[PDB]
Amino acid sequence: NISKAILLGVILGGLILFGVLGNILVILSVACHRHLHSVTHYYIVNLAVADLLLTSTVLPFSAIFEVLGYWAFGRVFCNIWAAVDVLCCTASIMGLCIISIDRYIGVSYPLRYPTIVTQRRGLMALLCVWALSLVISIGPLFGWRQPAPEDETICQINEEPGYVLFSALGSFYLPLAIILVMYCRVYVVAKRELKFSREKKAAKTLGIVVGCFVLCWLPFFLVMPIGSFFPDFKPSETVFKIVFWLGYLNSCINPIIYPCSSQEFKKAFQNVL
Amino acid sequence: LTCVTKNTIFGITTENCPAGQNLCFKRWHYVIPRYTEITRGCAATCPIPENYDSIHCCKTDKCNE
Repeated sequence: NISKAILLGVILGGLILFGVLGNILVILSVACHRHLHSVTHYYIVNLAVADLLLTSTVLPFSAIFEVLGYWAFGRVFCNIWAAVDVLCCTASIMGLCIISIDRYIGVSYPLRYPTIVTQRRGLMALLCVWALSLVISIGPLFGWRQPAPEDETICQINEEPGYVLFSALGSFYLPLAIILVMYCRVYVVAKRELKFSREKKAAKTLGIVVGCFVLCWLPFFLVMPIGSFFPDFKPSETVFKIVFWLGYLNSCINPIIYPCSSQEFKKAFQNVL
Repeated sequence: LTCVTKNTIFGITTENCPAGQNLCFKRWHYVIPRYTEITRGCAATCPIPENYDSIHCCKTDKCNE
C-alpha cells in the first residue's frame, strides 16, 4: 500500500523531527540559564538526553521497519540498534526513578534538601544509574543469546520468552514499583504537610511527567508478557503497533508536558526562541 | 517424527506429527519492531514464505532448537 507507506512515513517523520527539536530545546533551555542549574534540572537534562538519543537512533529505524516490513541494514547494525533501543528504553525509566528520589527528598525536607542531595551526590547517583542501565541493557540479551537466525532481514535478539520476561521486569516493573510507592509517599506528604511551595510545584510537574510516562508505557509491557505467558493471546498486529507507537510517542511527548505545568520552563522556551 | 511446537518460559511442548506431516519447520513473522513472532510445528511440506515472512526447513528430531 503506497498510501499507507507515505502516511506512515510522513507521520513518523514529523513525530521524530518534533521529538528531536523538543528535546534539544529542553536541553538548551536548561543549559542556557546559570540560575536554573540544580540537581533536579540535571536529572531532567538526563531524561531529555535519553529520550533524544532514543529518538534520533531507534525511531527512524523502527519507523523504517514499520514502513518497509523487514531489516535493510547489516546484522551487526541490527544488534547495535537493538542494544541502543533497550539501553535507552531502560535509561529513561532509570532517570525517572532518580527524579522520583530527588523529589521525595525535596518534599520531605524542603530546607535541608541541599544538605541531603548535594551536587556530588547527585552526580554519583546519575553515574550509578547510567551504569546500572548499561548493565541491565547489554547483559541480558548478549550474555544469554541463541544463535543468530539464518536470515539477514530478521532483527530479533532473543527468542526465548525468559529474556523478554526478565527484560520487561528489570526495565519497567521494578522502577515502576519504586516510582509508584515513592510518589504515593510524596502525595501523602503534600496533602498532609517558600521553599516548600517551589519544590511542590517541581514535584507536581515531574509527577505529571511520570504519570504520562507510566500510562503511555504500560500497555506495551502489559501486552508483551501476555503473549509470552500463553502463546495464543496475541490479539492482532493492530494492538501491537498501537501500543508500540504509543510508547514511543510518549517518549516524544515530554517537551509538551514541560511548559504545560512549569511556568519557568515556558518562560525559558519563550526566551530561547 | 516429534517436533517441538510452542516454546514458553514454562518450558517446551513436544508432540509428534500426524499422518502426512513429516517435517519440522520454524517460521518468522514481523509483528512489530520489538516482537517478531516465531511459530514452529509439523508439516508435510514447509510452506513457502508470504507477506515477507521467512521459514526454516529442517529434517527431524526437534531440530534447530
